[PDB]
Amino acid sequence: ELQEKLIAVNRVSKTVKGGRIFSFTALTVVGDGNGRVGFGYGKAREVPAAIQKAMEKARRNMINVALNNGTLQHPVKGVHTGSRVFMQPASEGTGIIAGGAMRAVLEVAGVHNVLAKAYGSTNPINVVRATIDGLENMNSPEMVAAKRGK
Amino acid sequence: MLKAGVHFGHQTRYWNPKMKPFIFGARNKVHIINLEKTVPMFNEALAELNKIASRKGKILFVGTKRAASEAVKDAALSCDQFFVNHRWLGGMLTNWKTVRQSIKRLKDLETQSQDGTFDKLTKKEALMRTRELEKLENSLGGIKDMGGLPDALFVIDADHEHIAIKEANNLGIPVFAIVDTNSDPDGVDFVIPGNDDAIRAVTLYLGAVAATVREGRS
Amino acid sequence: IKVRENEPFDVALRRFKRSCEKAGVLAEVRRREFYEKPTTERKRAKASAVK
RNA sequence: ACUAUGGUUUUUAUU
RNA sequence: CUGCAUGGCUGUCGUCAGCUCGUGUUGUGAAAUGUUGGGUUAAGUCCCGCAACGAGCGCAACCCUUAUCCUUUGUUGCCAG
RNA sequence: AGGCGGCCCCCUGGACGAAGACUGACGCUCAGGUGCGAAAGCGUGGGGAGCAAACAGGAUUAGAUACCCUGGUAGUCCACGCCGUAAACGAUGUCGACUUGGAGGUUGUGCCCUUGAGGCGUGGCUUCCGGAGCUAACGCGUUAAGUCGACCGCCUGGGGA
Repeated sequence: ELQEKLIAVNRVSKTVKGGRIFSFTALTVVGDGNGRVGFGYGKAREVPAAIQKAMEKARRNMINVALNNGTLQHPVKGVHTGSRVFMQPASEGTGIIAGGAMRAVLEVAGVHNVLAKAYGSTNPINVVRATIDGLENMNSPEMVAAKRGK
Repeated sequence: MLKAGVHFGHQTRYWNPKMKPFIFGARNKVHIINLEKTVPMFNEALAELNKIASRKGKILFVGTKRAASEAVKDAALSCDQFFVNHRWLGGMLTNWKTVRQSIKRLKDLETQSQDGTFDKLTKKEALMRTRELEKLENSLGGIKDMGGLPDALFVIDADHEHIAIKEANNLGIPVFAIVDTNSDPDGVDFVIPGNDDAIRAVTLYLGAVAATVREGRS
Repeated sequence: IKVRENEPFDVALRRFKRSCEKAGVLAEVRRREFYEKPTTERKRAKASAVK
């Protein structure tokens, strides 16, 4: 059930001998709509080929989580450099909310409502990979029974 | 008496305090290893390696120094195993899909040097072929037939071949190693007390598990 | 023991090996810890002879 | 050894 | 009229040995590593060593031109008994 | 902190540790308050060898107001005083506490089956690498830029200031 999302795509400029050269770069995520997402970055000549190089990175590793009520099992924190992400679980099917640099990473994994926020610097690659670090921060079940609840 | 012929002991500032479960006490201020549980601990790990051999799983040996290379390069020719001869190429297993280009070239030079025309011009056609062969065998001369990743890795020089663990433990592969009183095990899964000095007992030990891999009927 | 001659003297005797600028005082100071850390590769002493 | 000086502006991003 | 609408055509270093990809690694990334470092060479040609391994374009060779000998070709050219 | 060296004597500040002794939270920080210059300068009075701003003489040169070079005042020195100056920049305010290794030196303090021409614990100082973690990055790295309490100042474009 493979699904892909483009988050951002732009051109870049670079210095060479006595001048400059232009190229394309993309930021993407890929997931299964039910438990996993992977993140990709990529640069190339021609824009579709840059996007495709990012999709191949998003397939190089995926993070697999146990989503609960189409939302988070518990609150989570994710960090990459200056970009800090925090997420509170959402109630009543509503609460979405959050910009594409958080939302796109979760709408590809099967999340329907989530109260995500980003803090610090807003480079979207760092925010997306901090959202992925927050998905490495979530735990699985509802099995260990060590707390009364809830 | 395991020979283990370095066991005496020596050097009070040699051991690692992490090694206590492998230690047999102290003797003349030197902490000494237990050499009477070596085979009991090896047999306990043999059961886990033998689960791989009984399925003909791809097993990789390290024999990367010349006096140990001569105890695997043709001594194991009936065991259908794979080995590292010298180089690790900085990423031989984390980039195997690219190393494949020079495996194909190594086989292209084997098929050229086994061709009937290889007797013609023993310098003017042979030299440029045998030169690249002497390079590629030092890299890949024991792994040419492996066709993919290891199921387990076995090493007898993990005191210096740290790249073996850096590749294996990045790929999730269990490592089988020997340990000495100064060892620092973290990325290795199966450890047996002995010595990593000399060649005889470490190559005879490698040859004793080569039989475990041959009992997998290949 | 480079010069050591007193009283009569002839020719140059200014250009010598060992002590003053390399082997093993002065010069090479940008190498810093190379004067201590390499131990038995660069330092013979150890006691029992000439401290 | 001595041997100074040169205005402002003036390029590449495709659907 | 328009080399500040555009093609087609065009200087020169120098015929210098360098320009540029895929995968891995490394970095927050542009990128870097690679191709750098040691020698040999006309040469990124080879050798040494190797967190890089390989590759396209250039280098080489091809083509082309000159000496020696054999074989081949001879009029309106050549000549030893 | 700035700094402080030369040789001898008298006087004299502060640091650091082990087993015990003593008060019994007596402690920590601190607006204001009271204190402290490497230099240059000024102020009252001396002193002038060495060196030298300024200025002269001669060169080099387009010119040379610089270097070279013949001189030379102030200043440097001293009994001192005033100021609070700076890259006062080893950019780390002051206190408290937890954590990972190594190579090396010193100073206490306690040990050693000391066949050592010495060795090992454990405090203080302390150089340089190095693991976690923090920072954009350098790197910091148990003497932290990690972690986290107490107190007092400072920050929120540059030109203009």
